[PDB]
Formats: sequence, C-alpha cells, structure tokens
Amino acid sequence: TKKHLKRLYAPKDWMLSKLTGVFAPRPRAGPHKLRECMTLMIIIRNRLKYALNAAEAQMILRQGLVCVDGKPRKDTKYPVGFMDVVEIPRTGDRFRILYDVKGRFALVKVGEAEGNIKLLKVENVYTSTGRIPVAMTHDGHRIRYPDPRTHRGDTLVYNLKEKKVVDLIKSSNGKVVMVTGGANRGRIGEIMSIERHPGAFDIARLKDAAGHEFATRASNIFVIGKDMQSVPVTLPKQQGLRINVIQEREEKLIAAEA
Amino acid sequence: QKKKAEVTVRTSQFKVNKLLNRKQFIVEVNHPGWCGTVPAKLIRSRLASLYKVADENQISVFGFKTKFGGGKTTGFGLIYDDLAALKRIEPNYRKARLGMGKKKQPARKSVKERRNRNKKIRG
Amino acid sequence: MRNYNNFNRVWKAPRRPFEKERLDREMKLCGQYGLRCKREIWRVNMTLSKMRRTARLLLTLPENHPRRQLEGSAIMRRCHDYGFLEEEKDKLDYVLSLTVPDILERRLQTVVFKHGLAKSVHHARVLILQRHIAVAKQIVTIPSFIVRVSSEHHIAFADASPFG
RNA sequence: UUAGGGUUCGAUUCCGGAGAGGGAGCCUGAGAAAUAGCUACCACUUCUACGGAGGGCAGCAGGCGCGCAAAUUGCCCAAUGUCAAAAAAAAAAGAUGAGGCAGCGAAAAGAAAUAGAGCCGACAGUGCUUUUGCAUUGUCGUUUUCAAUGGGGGAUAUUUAAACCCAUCCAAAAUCGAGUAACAAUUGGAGGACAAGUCUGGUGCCAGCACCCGCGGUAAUUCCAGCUCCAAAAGCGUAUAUUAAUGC
RNA sequence: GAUCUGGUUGAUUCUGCCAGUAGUCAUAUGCUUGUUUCAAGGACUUAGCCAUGCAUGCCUCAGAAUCACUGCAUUGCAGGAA
Repeated sequence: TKKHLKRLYAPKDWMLSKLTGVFAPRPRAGPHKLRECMTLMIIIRNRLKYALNAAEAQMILRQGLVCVDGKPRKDTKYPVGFMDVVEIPRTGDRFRILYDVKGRFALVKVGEAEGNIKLLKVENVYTSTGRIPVAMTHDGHRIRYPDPRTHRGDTLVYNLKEKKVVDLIKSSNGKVVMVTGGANRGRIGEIMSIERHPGAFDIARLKDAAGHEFATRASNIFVIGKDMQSVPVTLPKQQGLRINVIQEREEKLIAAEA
Repeated sequence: QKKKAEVTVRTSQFKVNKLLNRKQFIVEVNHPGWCGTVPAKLIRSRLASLYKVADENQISVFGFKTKFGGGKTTGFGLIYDDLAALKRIEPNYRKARLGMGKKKQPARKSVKERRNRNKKIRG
Repeated sequence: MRNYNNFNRVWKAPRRPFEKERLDREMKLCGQYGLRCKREIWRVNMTLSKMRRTARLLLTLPENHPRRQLEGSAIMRRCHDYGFLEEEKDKLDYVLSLTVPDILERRLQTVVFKHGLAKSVHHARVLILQRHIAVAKQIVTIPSFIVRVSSEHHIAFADASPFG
C-alpha cells in the first residue's frame, strides 16, 4: 500500500516544480485514477490562489466552503478528474474542469444551470439482483434503471440537482466527440469511422473541423453531443483545434510586441 | 541636503479573498535616494493611506526582495478585515513581528525525552 | 541527496595548447579587448561551436522540413539581436561565417569604450565594476554582459554615479 | 567520451526488486513470513547482592575497526508530505533525525577583485624632413600626480521559523574606510617531442635529472642555485583507472 | 574542431608498437587561495562491531471523565492525566 508520492513520479499536468519540496500529495482513492486526477490542494493553492500553503488548504476544506458534485466536502484530498463541477459558493463561482487543447487541465466557467448538468461515460452495463439493471460509469457512479437502449461507451446526461438520468447520447455514427488521454487531449471532432479489431484495441478515426484526420483508441472516446450546435456543455479556451509549431511561435511573438 | 529622500510604495496585482477575508497584493517599492533598505514601518503607512485602512495592525507583511543596483525593493503583504481574523488565520511568525504572536513552546528535545518516559507509567 | 539542479561547463581548452599559431591569436585578443584571461576567449568559442552545429544540421535538410523551418528562424532571430548579423541575412550560411571577435566585440567592456564612455577597454572594465554604468536604467557590473543592438544606444551612466 | 559508427560506466537522489548479525518458524492484520513485532538455534554482546534479566545503527548524529579515501552526538516542524478521532483559533498553536535550515565541504559547476588616468624623461617602429626638427602609436621609470571602488568595518535596517549568506546603504537632519594600492598569486616548465636562455655561479658519469629520446667523465642549453623569460591562473602539479587519440 | 609529433639506420623508405597529446559530477594525493553563486559527500577497503541521546503516534462540534486534578460555579459548567 502506497502512501507517499514524489514530485517527479507525480504528473506534471499538476505543474509541480523539480525544486521546492520533495513530496507531492497522493490523493485518497475515489472516482478517478491517479494519473488522470488532480488533487484539491493543487487546485486551490497553485491555480486559484486562495491559499499560499498546504495548511491553508486544510483550513478551507475541513471547515467546508467547497462543493463538488453539489455535495459539500470535508475531505482534504479528493480526486477531481473530468466533467466535474466544483463550486465555491463564497465567491459564487462554478468551475467545470475539462481537458484543454495541448494536454492541459482546463478550468472553464459556466452559467449556474449548466453546473447542474454533468456527463458520465458508461463502461459496463449488467443486471444486478431483483433483475435491477445497472450502468456502472467511469466515475464509479451507479445509475439504477438506465434506458433499455444503453450500451458500453455511451454518455448519460446526469442531473446533479436531483439524481437521475435524462436522455442518453450514443457513440454511434458521426457525432461531436472529444478525446480523453493519449495526448490528443481536448481535441474535438466528428467520428469518421470506427474500426474493429476483436481481441485487441478498437481503433477509431476522428476528423476535426478544418480537416486534418487522425486516429485514437475507442477507449479514449468520450461523447459530447449530437452535433456541434446541439452541445450541452461548454468548450475550453481553444475550440478543440490544434495548430502547427510555426504558428504557435509566430503568435507568441506578435502579442509580445504589445 | 541636495534632496529629500522619499519612500514610494505601489502595488501591482490585487486579490479579494473572501474565503479568508483578506487581500493579497504584490507590493512594489521604489524609494529614490533612500539610504539602505526600507524599514517595513513606512511601507505599512503608505499602504494604509492607499487602501484606506485605519490601522497598521491589520497590515502585516512578510518578505522583501532587493533587486541589484540602486534603491529598489519588491515584496508581498496581507491586509485582513477585522483584527480578530488577522490573529486567528495568520501564521505565528508573521503575527509576532507585530507582537501579536504566542510564546514559544519548550525545546523539542526535552519534549521527546519526557514523551518517551510517559509510555512507561501507568498513572 | 535530492539535488535536481544542473551543472554544465561553458568553456573547454583546445587540444595541443603549445601550438605557437594558437598562442599568437590568443594574446592578440586578450590584450586588445582587455580580457582577463584565456578562459573568456574559450567561453565564447564553445557557445559559437554549439550554434554552428545545429545550423550545419539544418542546412543539410531538404526544403519544407519542420526542423529547418521552425529552428531556422530562431537561430537567425538571435543573431539579429545582439547585432552579430544584420537583417539582410537569412541563409544559415551567414550564421556559419560568425567567428570569435564578433562575439567579444558586443561584450559590455568593449561596447562602453566604443560608445565613447571610456578611454580604453581596461579603463571601461573598471567603469563597469565600480558600479557607474547602466545598460538602459539597470546597473550592470558584469563586463561579459552581451548588449542588444537596440540597447547599445541607451547605455548612459548609473544613477549611483558621481560621473552621472 | 566519440564527426559518424561506436567505446566504456551505472554503489548512489527517480522507478522496480531484495535485505535488516547469520538462518528458520509464527501471530495479528485488508495487506507482513514485519525485525526500533514475536519464538528458537548459531556467531557475538550487555546488566545481576549470580535466584535471574536483556541487546541487533545497512534509521540521524557519534564511537571503534578498516582502507589510498570521505562532515555536527547542531537548529526547526516555518516550508514540502505523511499518519489521526484531527481546520484554524477559542484560556487553548498533535507527532515526525521523513523533510527543511545552518555548520564542515579547492569532488564537480557559474560569475569576478589583485588596478585605472594626465604631465615629464629614456627606448623601438612608421611618415614628412631644411637632417636641425616635427607628428602618430606602444612600452618602462621617479619622493610624479588625480579621481573612483570593492575585500574588510558598520546599519534607518532587511533576509530567515529564529539567525546568517546574498542584496541595499554610508544620511533622509544625523553613520566607515587603499597609493609600495604590504589589501604584495601561486603551481609547474625553458636540449628534442612542446610554448620559453648563444645566460652567471656550484657540481664533474659523483650528487642527481630523465613518462620516452637522452643529460653528468671539470668545455653541463637537461643536474644543484640566482637572474631572465614562457604556459595556465585562484588554481596548478603528481598517481591510478577509464574514454578519445586507435583504420593498434 | 574527422589532426599524426618524437623514438630501430651510415643515410633512406616501410611494418610496428612504445612515448608524447585532450577529456572524466572519477577517486586519491602534494602545494597554493582575498570573495560570491551552485553542490557531491563512509558506495569502493568487512551487508564488520557498536558507548550515548533521539528517530509514528493521534481526538472535534460529534465514542467513553466523580483523577480524592485545576478554575468558574455552589447537587450547576468549562478545561482536563492515563
């Protein structure tokens, strides 16, 4: 059982430094995996800057002033992965974490009624006792009584105001879809095709807007909406389009002349 | 003599932190013609007039970084709302520069030695 | 343990140090530009060899290669800065025509003298280190500070200076 | 370390495995065949009014031994993490030789002081020249002279958990200080390889030098001294291993 | 920097090693140092033996207080040992 983590062996999507400190926090197990998560203390301290020190993050959280999933937390360490709404009511602000283009955690700011919306990808379906069907998700949530049309790897729109599931969205056909992991993170596009290799990983080919096709694993597909004009949730800072190295450098210079 | 030295204090990026009820403001200093480093007393006075605080008690500042060549300094400071909020929320050392800190705990070593001997006793 | 700070050498001694050819072309510099010791002449040599390595490697490549495109503009850009080459240069063969003096020439020690603020290079090295020079408004007391093409026209003197 | 191909190293900060004097066995626990948990044997080892009872530093310091060879029985939980019933504070601030800080530290690595300038005299080179003379550049020198600054001293202070280091300053009314700038650079070389002596004294196949080639038998460019000059420079020699040199 | 310099001979051209040569967070060692910035540091020779001290304990608003424990209170409250 591991209870310690070193800064280098920790993700640098948390944007820790080589120098200053030796350890990084190992979060308590929860909805999300160690690599894909970002621990509370990291967010509050290094990004939002409502804390300058570890101890100050305990001060805020133990007390309680912070909610995720609309539930208040007294937890110092807790995962925050993907499609999680966090709300600090003291500020009155609602963040929705996502994957920004270029592999960065996005923190995107939402209207208040969008922060009751959430999207969870389904992993398995199975029948449990009493013939009661269950969809188990990638956040470990159990949706009792899902629709009879549910399949593995589809999204379920999930009301956090009161817990239930309205209409689903499938991974079928061309639909607006975004990537999770694999270093095509936050890049958005239509499904062009879904290749099958049975007994092995199923490739899928995505085509983003303004062309430039590419390939990513089925496992890394996470649906957004029916269409780009039917999206239920906001996009991060960049729209889900990447640009060439040359153009990055060019634009960096142009703005620096101001 | 040929001049009067003055201490100029400014600020750059400001926060309102309602969670801890404090302000977080990156200070700048300039201090043209001032001899040596600027004592923190002056800075507290300038900041008082600037943010319309009636106290240098609520103003508590830590760290100052003197850039190479000439009189220059930059730093960071904290204003709090109430004086009760200050005492409670803030670290011991920061407070004790104002003289609002707590008395130091007895030496670490003597604690250890005694804390061991307490494991032996039954009452 | 647990140190994650790098160390690197910036200077190295050329092979066969008793070549009377090399000795000539050392003293010629170190006396003229007022350099402290040979270590300085070598320090610039290294950084120049480095630059010239990547430029050679880029030049090899066919046109419209990403390495060529991106990193070509960068090498050129930073020789426009510091005034090593002018803005009529683009080839990455110009970059390979750089030699040791053109570096030394743009060090603060020489730039001070050449702009008319000292009477010798030796004398301008003192003017630096007695904290009585600036490079726009920032007091620099290092003679090996390489001066931008823009900022060699704003040198002035320190505001701590009895000469200013 | 190498242009390339390669060559060689990995005890050691991160990840993985294994171990806690040598072996084996076991309990508890979700997880252990745990060793600052237990049981036994063996090699050691500490107390005892000798009836008995203990010990395991390859945890941090420290001691002995070992070898060519390696730091303080220091300060702190402020930071970074962890453990917990646990936010802080309220009379009222949990623990941590994990970890941070300082001491010691020419392994290694970055920056940089030991001077700079005007007059006079001497020397060399170039141009013009009536050969008298003039101009320019560089060097050296006197009881020559002029400014400026750090090393160092101190603080209205500041850094830090506390205190230092760095930095900023010598009044803002009020605060130090170089002229042989004694605040004085050394370690190896000058026959060849290999940058630098047509030197002077001493020694005379002795003493010694010499990686190698070779020097020394009274005429030493190499030894032992002095002066002179050279290379690198706050670093420079020597030993061993390894890589380049090697298409050996 | 894709580097061949001395040594076999009366003199010469080869083969061929030896010696010279530059690096090493690679260790030891001699001599010498006025400051700053950054650091490895009992691995190598015995995973040899160890004096002494210290190195994981922990409770709020919320599991158990009649310390014959302390204050405020006067058959009521708050701290609070182990």
